[PDB]
Amino acid sequence: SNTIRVFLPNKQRTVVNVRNGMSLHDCLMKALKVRGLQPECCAVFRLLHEHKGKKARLDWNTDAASLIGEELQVDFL
Amino acid sequence: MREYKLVVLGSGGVGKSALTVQFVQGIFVEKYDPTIEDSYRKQVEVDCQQCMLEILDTAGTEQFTAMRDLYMKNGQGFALVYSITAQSTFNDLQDLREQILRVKDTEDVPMILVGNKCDLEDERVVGKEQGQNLARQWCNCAFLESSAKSKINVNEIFYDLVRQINR
Ligand SMILES: Nc1nc2c(ncn2[C@@H]2O[C@H](COP(=O)(O)OP(=O)(O)OP(=O)(O)O)[C@@H](O)[C@H]2O)c(=O)[nH]1
Ligand SMILES: [Ca+2]
Ligand SMILES: [Mg+2]
Repeated sequence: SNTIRVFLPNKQRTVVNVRNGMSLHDCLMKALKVRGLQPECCAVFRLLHEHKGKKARLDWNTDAASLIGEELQVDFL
Repeated sequence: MREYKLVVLGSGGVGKSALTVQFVQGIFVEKYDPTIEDSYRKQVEVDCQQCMLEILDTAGTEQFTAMRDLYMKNGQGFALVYSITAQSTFNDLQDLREQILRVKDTEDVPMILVGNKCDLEDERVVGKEQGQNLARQWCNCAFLESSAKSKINVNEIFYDLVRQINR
Protein backbone atom coordinates (compact mmCIF):
# COMPACT_ATOMS: atom_id res chain seq x y z
CA SER A 1 0.00 0.00 0.00
CA ASN A 2 1.49 3.29 -1.17
CA THR A 3 0.03 5.51 1.56
CA ILE A 4 1.15 8.02 4.17
CA ARG A 5 -0.81 9.00 7.28
CA VAL A 6 -0.53 12.68 8.14
CA PHE A 7 -1.55 14.40 11.36
CA LEU A 8 -2.81 17.93 10.76
CA PRO A 9 -3.48 21.04 12.88
CA ASN A 10 -6.67 21.22 14.97
CA LYS A 11 -6.47 17.48 15.71
CA GLN A 12 -7.29 16.42 12.14
CA ARG A 13 -5.73 13.70 9.98
CA THR A 14 -5.63 12.35 6.45
CA VAL A 15 -4.22 9.32 4.68
CA VAL A 16 -3.06 10.08 1.15
CA ASN A 17 -2.17 7.92 -1.84
CA VAL A 18 1.35 8.28 -3.19
CA ARG A 19 2.04 7.87 -6.88
CA ASN A 20 5.65 7.72 -8.09
CA GLY A 21 6.92 11.13 -9.14
CA MET A 22 4.85 13.16 -6.66
CA SER A 23 6.62 15.42 -4.18
CA LEU A 24 5.32 15.68 -0.59
CA HIS A 25 3.63 18.97 -1.49
CA ASP A 26 1.81 17.20 -4.33
CA CYS A 27 0.35 14.34 -2.26
CA LEU A 28 -0.89 16.75 0.42
CA MET A 29 -2.16 19.66 -1.70
CA LYS A 30 -5.85 18.69 -1.72
CA ALA A 31 -5.96 17.62 1.96
CA LEU A 32 -4.52 20.99 2.99
CA LYS A 33 -6.76 23.00 0.62
CA VAL A 34 -10.07 21.52 1.81
CA ARG A 35 -9.06 22.44 5.39
CA GLY A 36 -7.96 25.96 4.48
CA LEU A 37 -4.31 25.24 5.24
CA GLN A 38 -1.37 26.65 3.29
CA PRO A 39 1.93 24.70 3.02
CA GLU A 40 4.03 27.88 2.94
CA CYS A 41 2.71 28.69 6.42
CA CYS A 42 3.39 25.18 7.73
CA ALA A 43 6.28 22.87 8.49
CA VAL A 44 6.05 19.12 7.84
CA PHE A 45 7.75 16.59 10.11
CA ARG A 46 8.55 12.90 9.98
CA LEU A 47 7.69 11.10 13.25
CA LEU A 48 10.64 9.07 14.57
CA HIS A 49 9.11 6.01 16.26
CA GLU A 50 12.50 4.51 17.20
CA HIS A 51 13.11 7.65 19.29
CA LYS A 52 9.74 8.04 21.06
CA GLY A 53 7.70 10.34 18.82
CA LYS A 54 10.57 12.75 18.13
CA LYS A 55 9.91 14.94 15.07
CA ALA A 56 12.35 15.46 12.20
CA ARG A 57 11.66 18.35 9.80
CA LEU A 58 11.30 17.60 6.08
CA ASP A 59 11.42 19.70 2.94
CA TRP A 60 8.04 20.21 1.24
CA ASN A 61 9.71 19.19 -2.02
CA THR A 62 10.76 15.78 -0.68
CA ASP A 63 10.09 12.85 -3.03
CA ALA A 64 6.86 11.29 -1.71
CA ALA A 65 7.62 7.69 -2.76
CA SER A 66 10.55 7.79 -0.33
CA LEU A 67 8.11 8.45 2.53
CA ILE A 68 5.68 5.56 1.95
CA GLY A 69 4.76 4.00 5.28
CA GLU A 70 6.02 7.02 7.24
CA GLU A 71 3.72 8.96 9.58
CA LEU A 72 3.99 12.71 9.26
CA GLN A 73 2.79 15.76 11.15
CA VAL A 74 2.06 19.22 9.76
CA ASP A 75 2.38 22.16 12.19
CA PHE A 76 2.03 25.91 11.62
CA LEU A 77 5.18 28.02 11.44
CA MET B 1 -17.53 22.93 25.11
CA ARG B 2 -18.56 19.30 24.62
CA GLU B 3 -17.11 17.40 21.66
CA TYR B 4 -19.17 15.28 19.26
CA LYS B 5 -17.68 12.38 17.31
CA LEU B 6 -19.69 12.10 14.08
CA VAL B 7 -19.07 9.45 11.40
CA VAL B 8 -20.16 9.74 7.74
CA LEU B 9 -20.79 6.30 6.19
CA GLY B 10 -21.94 5.01 2.81
CA SER B 11 -20.86 3.44 -0.48
CA GLY B 12 -18.44 4.99 -2.95
CA GLY B 13 -19.33 8.08 -4.93
CA VAL B 14 -22.42 9.09 -2.94
CA GLY B 15 -20.91 12.41 -1.83
CA LYS B 16 -19.78 11.78 1.76
CA SER B 17 -16.69 13.96 1.22
CA ALA B 18 -18.51 16.62 -0.80
CA LEU B 19 -21.10 16.96 1.99
CA THR B 20 -18.43 17.07 4.71
CA VAL B 21 -16.18 19.61 2.97
CA GLN B 22 -19.21 21.72 2.04
CA PHE B 23 -20.15 21.77 5.73
CA VAL B 24 -16.65 22.52 7.05
CA GLN B 25 -14.98 24.59 4.30
CA GLY B 26 -18.07 25.79 2.44
CA ILE B 27 -16.63 24.75 -0.92
CA PHE B 28 -17.81 22.15 -3.43
CA VAL B 29 -15.46 19.35 -4.49
CA GLU B 30 -16.24 18.72 -8.17
CA LYS B 31 -13.67 15.97 -8.73
CA TYR B 32 -14.02 12.45 -7.39
CA ASP B 33 -10.95 11.41 -5.38
CA PRO B 34 -11.72 8.23 -3.35
CA THR B 35 -11.30 8.63 0.41
CA ILE B 36 -9.00 6.43 2.43
CA GLU B 37 -9.28 8.13 5.83
CA ASP B 38 -10.08 11.75 6.67
CA SER B 39 -11.08 13.66 9.79
CA TYR B 40 -12.28 17.24 10.08
CA ARG B 41 -13.12 19.45 13.03
CA LYS B 42 -15.46 22.41 13.14
CA GLN B 43 -16.64 24.69 15.92
CA VAL B 44 -20.38 25.19 15.50
CA GLU B 45 -23.28 26.92 17.27
CA VAL B 46 -26.13 24.42 17.64
CA ASP B 47 -29.29 25.53 19.46
CA CYS B 48 -27.43 28.61 20.75
CA GLN B 49 -24.62 26.43 22.15
CA GLN B 50 -20.93 26.14 21.20
CA CYS B 51 -20.13 22.62 20.00
CA MET B 52 -16.91 21.04 18.78
CA LEU B 53 -17.57 18.59 15.96
CA GLU B 54 -15.09 15.91 14.94
CA ILE B 55 -16.26 14.43 11.65
CA LEU B 56 -14.80 11.19 10.37
CA ASP B 57 -15.18 10.89 6.62
CA THR B 58 -14.88 7.23 5.60
CA ALA B 59 -13.85 5.20 2.55
CA GLY B 60 -16.81 4.01 0.47
CA THR B 61 -14.92 0.80 -0.21
CA GLU B 62 -12.88 -0.91 2.51
CA GLN B 63 -10.67 -3.87 1.59
CA PHE B 64 -10.97 -5.04 5.20
CA THR B 65 -14.56 -4.45 6.39
CA ALA B 66 -13.45 -5.06 10.00
CA MET B 67 -11.87 -1.60 9.99
CA ARG B 68 -15.37 -0.07 10.14
CA ASP B 69 -15.94 -1.66 13.55
CA LEU B 70 -13.14 0.50 14.96
CA TYR B 71 -14.65 3.87 14.07
CA MET B 72 -18.24 2.84 14.80
CA LYS B 73 -17.36 2.06 18.42
CA ASN B 74 -15.95 5.56 18.96
CA GLY B 75 -18.60 7.27 16.88
CA GLN B 76 -21.44 8.97 18.75
CA GLY B 77 -23.64 9.83 15.78
CA PHE B 78 -23.82 8.36 12.27
CA ALA B 79 -24.85 9.72 8.89
CA LEU B 80 -25.82 7.02 6.41
CA VAL B 81 -25.48 8.47 2.92
CA TYR B 82 -26.72 7.11 -0.40
CA SER B 83 -27.12 8.78 -3.78
CA ILE B 84 -30.63 9.16 -5.23
CA THR B 85 -29.03 8.46 -8.64
CA ALA B 86 -27.60 5.04 -7.68
CA GLN B 87 -29.89 2.26 -6.44
CA SER B 88 -27.06 0.02 -5.26
CA THR B 89 -25.89 2.69 -2.79
CA PHE B 90 -29.36 2.77 -1.22
CA ASN B 91 -29.45 -1.03 -0.95
CA ASP B 92 -25.96 -1.12 0.62
CA LEU B 93 -27.14 0.83 3.67
CA GLN B 94 -28.97 -2.12 5.23
CA ASP B 95 -25.73 -4.00 5.96
CA LEU B 96 -24.04 -0.84 7.25
CA ARG B 97 -26.76 -0.11 9.80
CA GLU B 98 -26.74 -3.72 11.01
CA GLN B 99 -22.96 -3.51 11.41
CA ILE B 100 -23.41 -0.36 13.53
CA LEU B 101 -25.99 -2.11 15.72
CA ARG B 102 -23.80 -5.22 15.96
CA VAL B 103 -20.88 -3.13 17.26
CA LYS B 104 -22.87 -1.38 19.99
CA ASP B 105 -25.44 -4.15 20.61
CA THR B 106 -28.02 -1.45 21.32
CA GLU B 107 -30.91 -0.98 18.89
CA ASP B 108 -30.79 2.72 19.79
CA VAL B 109 -28.03 4.72 18.11
CA PRO B 110 -28.35 8.35 16.95
CA MET B 111 -28.28 8.41 13.16
CA ILE B 112 -29.66 10.07 10.05
CA LEU B 113 -30.46 8.65 6.61
CA VAL B 114 -29.33 10.98 3.84
CA GLY B 115 -30.39 10.81 0.21
CA ASN B 116 -27.71 12.94 -1.44
CA LYS B 117 -27.43 14.48 -4.92
CA CYS B 118 -31.05 15.68 -4.87
CA ASP B 119 -30.09 18.35 -7.42
CA LEU B 120 -29.97 15.58 -10.04
CA GLU B 121 -33.76 15.13 -10.21
CA ASP B 122 -33.70 13.88 -13.81
CA GLU B 123 -31.39 11.00 -12.84
CA ARG B 124 -33.31 10.00 -9.72
CA VAL B 125 -33.71 6.21 -9.41
CA VAL B 126 -34.51 6.18 -5.68
CA GLY B 127 -37.71 7.90 -4.57
CA LYS B 128 -38.10 10.32 -1.67
CA GLU B 129 -40.94 8.30 -0.13
CA GLN B 130 -38.87 5.16 -0.69
CA GLY B 131 -36.13 6.66 1.47
CA GLN B 132 -38.63 7.98 4.01
CA ASN B 133 -40.10 4.47 4.25
CA LEU B 134 -36.70 2.92 4.99
CA ALA B 135 -36.12 5.48 7.75
CA ARG B 136 -39.56 4.77 9.22
CA GLN B 137 -38.69 1.07 9.05
CA TRP B 138 -35.51 1.91 10.99
CA CYS B 139 -37.49 2.91 14.10
CA ASN B 140 -38.46 6.38 12.81
CA CYS B 141 -34.81 7.23 12.10
CA ALA B 142 -34.29 10.83 10.93
CA PHE B 143 -34.29 11.38 7.15
CA LEU B 144 -33.56 14.07 4.61
CA GLU B 145 -32.46 14.56 1.03
CA SER B 146 -29.49 16.79 0.44
CA SER B 147 -27.25 18.32 -2.16
CA ALA B 148 -23.59 19.11 -1.54
CA LYS B 149 -23.66 21.01 -4.85
CA SER B 150 -26.75 23.19 -4.34
CA LYS B 151 -26.15 23.47 -0.59
CA ILE B 152 -29.46 21.87 0.42
CA ASN B 153 -29.81 20.40 3.91
CA VAL B 154 -26.02 20.29 4.35
CA ASN B 155 -25.81 21.85 7.83
CA GLU B 156 -29.01 20.06 8.85
CA ILE B 157 -27.40 16.61 8.64
CA PHE B 158 -24.88 17.52 11.32
CA TYR B 159 -27.07 19.80 13.45
CA ASP B 160 -29.65 17.02 13.75
CA LEU B 161 -27.09 14.44 14.85
CA VAL B 162 -25.97 16.77 17.65
CA ARG B 163 -29.59 17.15 18.80
CA GLN B 164 -30.00 13.37 18.94
CA ILE B 165 -26.76 13.01 20.90
CA ASN B 166 -27.76 15.38 23.71
CA ARG B 167 -30.78 13.03 23.88
N1 LIG C 1 -24.36 16.90 -8.62
C1 LIG C 1 -23.85 16.53 -7.43
N2 LIG C 1 -22.67 15.91 -7.40
C2 LIG C 1 -22.27 15.57 -6.15
C3 LIG C 1 -22.93 15.79 -4.96
N3 LIG C 1 -22.18 15.29 -3.91
C4 LIG C 1 -21.14 14.81 -4.52
N4 LIG C 1 -21.13 14.93 -5.87
C5 LIG C 1 -20.15 14.53 -6.83
O1 LIG C 1 -20.15 13.10 -6.71
C6 LIG C 1 -18.75 12.66 -6.91
C7 LIG C 1 -18.08 11.88 -5.80
O2 LIG C 1 -18.06 12.73 -4.65
P1 LIG C 1 -17.39 12.35 -3.28
O3 LIG C 1 -17.81 13.44 -2.35
O4 LIG C 1 -15.97 12.13 -3.63
O5 LIG C 1 -18.15 10.95 -2.78
P2 LIG C 1 -17.67 9.86 -1.73
O6 LIG C 1 -18.83 9.21 -1.15
O7 LIG C 1 -16.90 10.55 -0.74
O8 LIG C 1 -16.83 8.61 -2.39
P3 LIG C 1 -15.64 7.72 -1.60
O9 LIG C 1 -14.76 8.50 -0.70
O10 LIG C 1 -14.85 6.99 -2.64
O11 LIG C 1 -16.38 6.61 -0.79
C8 LIG C 1 -17.88 13.91 -7.11
O12 LIG C 1 -17.56 13.96 -8.51
C9 LIG C 1 -18.74 15.06 -6.57
O13 LIG C 1 -18.45 16.36 -7.21
C10 LIG C 1 -24.18 16.46 -4.99
O14 LIG C 1 -24.91 16.75 -4.08
N5 LIG C 1 -24.58 16.80 -6.27
CA1 LIG D 1 5.27 3.71 9.80
MG1 LIG E 1 -14.88 10.53 0.02
